[PDB]
Amino acid sequence: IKVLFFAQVRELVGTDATEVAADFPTVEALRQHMAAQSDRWALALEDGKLLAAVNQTLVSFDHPLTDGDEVAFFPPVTGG
Amino acid sequence: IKVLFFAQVRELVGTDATEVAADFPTVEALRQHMAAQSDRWALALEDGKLLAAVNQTLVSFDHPLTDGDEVAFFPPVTGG
Amino acid sequence: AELSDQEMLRYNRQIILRGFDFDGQEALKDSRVLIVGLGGLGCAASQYLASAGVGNLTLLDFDTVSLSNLQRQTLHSDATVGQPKVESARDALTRINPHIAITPVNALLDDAELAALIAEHDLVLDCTDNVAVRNQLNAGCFAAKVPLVSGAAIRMEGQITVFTYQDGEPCYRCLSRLFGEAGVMAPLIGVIGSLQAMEAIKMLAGYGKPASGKIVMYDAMTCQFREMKLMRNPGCEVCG
Amino acid sequence: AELSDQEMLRYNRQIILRGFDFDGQEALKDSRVLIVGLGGLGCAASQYLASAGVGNLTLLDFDTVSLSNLQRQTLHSDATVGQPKVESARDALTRINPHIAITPVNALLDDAELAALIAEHDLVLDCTDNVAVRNQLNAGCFAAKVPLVSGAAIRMEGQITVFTYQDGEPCYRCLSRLFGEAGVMAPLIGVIGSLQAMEAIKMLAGYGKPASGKIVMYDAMTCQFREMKLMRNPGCEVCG
Ligand SMILES: *O=P([O])([O])O[C][C]1O[C](N2[C]=NC3=C2N=[C]N=C3[N])[C]([O])[C]1[O]
Ligand SMILES: *O=P([O])([O])O[C][C]1O[C](N2[C]=NC3=C2N=[C]N=C3[N])[C]([O])[C]1[O]
Ligand SMILES: [Zn+2]
Ligand SMILES: [Zn+2]
Repeated sequence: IKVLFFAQVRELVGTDATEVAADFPTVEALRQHMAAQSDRWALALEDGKLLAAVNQTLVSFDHPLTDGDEVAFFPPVTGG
Repeated sequence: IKVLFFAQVRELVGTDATEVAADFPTVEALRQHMAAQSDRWALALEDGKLLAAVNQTLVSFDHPLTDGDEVAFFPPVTGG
Repeated sequence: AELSDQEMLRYNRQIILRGFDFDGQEALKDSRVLIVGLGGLGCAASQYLASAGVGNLTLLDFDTVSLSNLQRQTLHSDATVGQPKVESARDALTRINPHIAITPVNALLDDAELAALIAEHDLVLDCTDNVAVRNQLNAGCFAAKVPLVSGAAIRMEGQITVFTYQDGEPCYRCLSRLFGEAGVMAPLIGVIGSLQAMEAIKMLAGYGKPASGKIVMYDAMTCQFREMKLMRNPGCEVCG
Repeated sequence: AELSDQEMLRYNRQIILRGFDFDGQEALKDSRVLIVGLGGLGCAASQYLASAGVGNLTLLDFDTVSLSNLQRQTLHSDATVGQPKVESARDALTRINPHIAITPVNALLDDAELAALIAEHDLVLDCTDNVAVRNQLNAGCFAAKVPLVSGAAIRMEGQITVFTYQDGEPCYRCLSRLFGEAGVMAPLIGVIGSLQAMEAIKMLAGYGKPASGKIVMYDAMTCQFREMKLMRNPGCEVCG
């Protein structure tokens, strides 16, 4: 599973991507997992302050994943 | 062969892409071919007024191609 | 619309673009665009909507110019600190293009007021900085079917979406439902604001293809651009 | 560099960005950037280099402001028609940020002159409209190892590359060797010019990753962005 991290997510967790194993069902399962790795991780992937796309399409924290699934975590932005 | 066309090339030839067959050796062989299809084509893919990338990397009109090769034709731009 | 001779000269570089022509220029001249937020995004976008010849701009913001804004809101200046952003912007905008009509509205509007106001324009640019007003704008735009060109920027991240509110197209809540001071680098606003201006012009003139059904995300830190497709959420409160 | 109190306030939104901070702001304040071409790209880029706090800008252009420029060169105005673009730009730029030093050079320089001038800056923005000067700039930048932030725009197509001139990195001729009035949509210049400002700031402050080794191509017609990798050409006349 290509999970990619963009913008502030990337900057916070220090990696643009981590080829992981396909052991995750969904997106809200992944997020949880990855958030537990560290406070840096938790802040970066903090629920509410995050957006997720599965395979180039944006999804809710319930879409599911599979080997060959690219998952991208990145911040929403409401400033301007 | 995904040959993609961008910006003015696309606008001139009326297609963003044409899945073609892998019957082309290179890039300057393709260009020639495709240019001969019509004046619209010739102008769009006019040598000198064109840039080519093979597989997301920019190449001279001599790089070669193969099935699974994506080729992108698009204009250089020197205005500003 | 008809263009004067002086206008045709001013707008020559657009007029000679292929599928744009006089008609496209005329279309801009006849448009009424509502720009909500004359902060960073608004300044960046309005400047080109103005220069480009969009004939009628309504500028809506409740806030005044502060010194901190001057790092990125380039229509404003030290001399306009304390003035309502819509006024400082209008003055700058009228100098960028004295052929256009500019209507500043220094207020914080309610939904009833936005409904009227949104309906009175051809297109709305959302250049605000908070999801409450963004949702309000989306609600009014959806209701009236007035396209919304939505831009956002913070830090080193920008995003743009065009909502045209067609059948089957997601709305902004489709997006905002997916989520619940910070700095902002100056040029970021330029990129996203100019993209807003571009998509706006494209919509107003029916030129090219709008960035609807996707979020265009610009990661300035790495200079990358990702386009994630946006799907309609079945139970979107607004468009569901 | 040290920032005054008024500067720290003005630049607060950049100063509070994570790896930017006072040091990054100070870095901008201490930079000397040469912007070549105060046309569309130059106006769009300089405005944010200025607002952002790049302390010293040298503006180089030989041309005067014309009415047609006003469709997109928003620093200029009807009142400055006939003036040297560098002067109209300087006047506008000083109002965007009165803390910066701006040096207008209304001339068409030769290679000997560009060599001196390029060497005297930390970074050059190429905002010109012809490959001759672009190659000249690339030549001088390569020689002196002064990073070049190269932008181009015509029609509905824009492009950006950063040349940092490291070992193994392609130069601009690596690109221009691959090839041998037209309109231009106003906001296009905004997008690319702002991207130039962004990459420039990033380089000057060592912030994030520059767009070197690639052409970032923006297709405004479809709002798509493609990044094609640029490789060094073995026999590039300049860097070969
Ligand atoms: O992001 P910036 O802070 O640079 O600009 C946002 C701009 O939007 C304004 N704004 C927020 N909410 C608004 C509004 N304007 C008009 N109505 C509402 N509800 C804010 O004052 C800014 O200048
Ligand atoms: O693309 P625009 O026409 O909007 O702007 C380009 C700008 O570049 C200037 N230019 C071209 N060649 C130059 C130069 N400036 C300085 N030296 C040289 N050799 C042109 O006058 C424009 O304003
Ligand atoms: Zn919806
Ligand atoms: Zn080279």
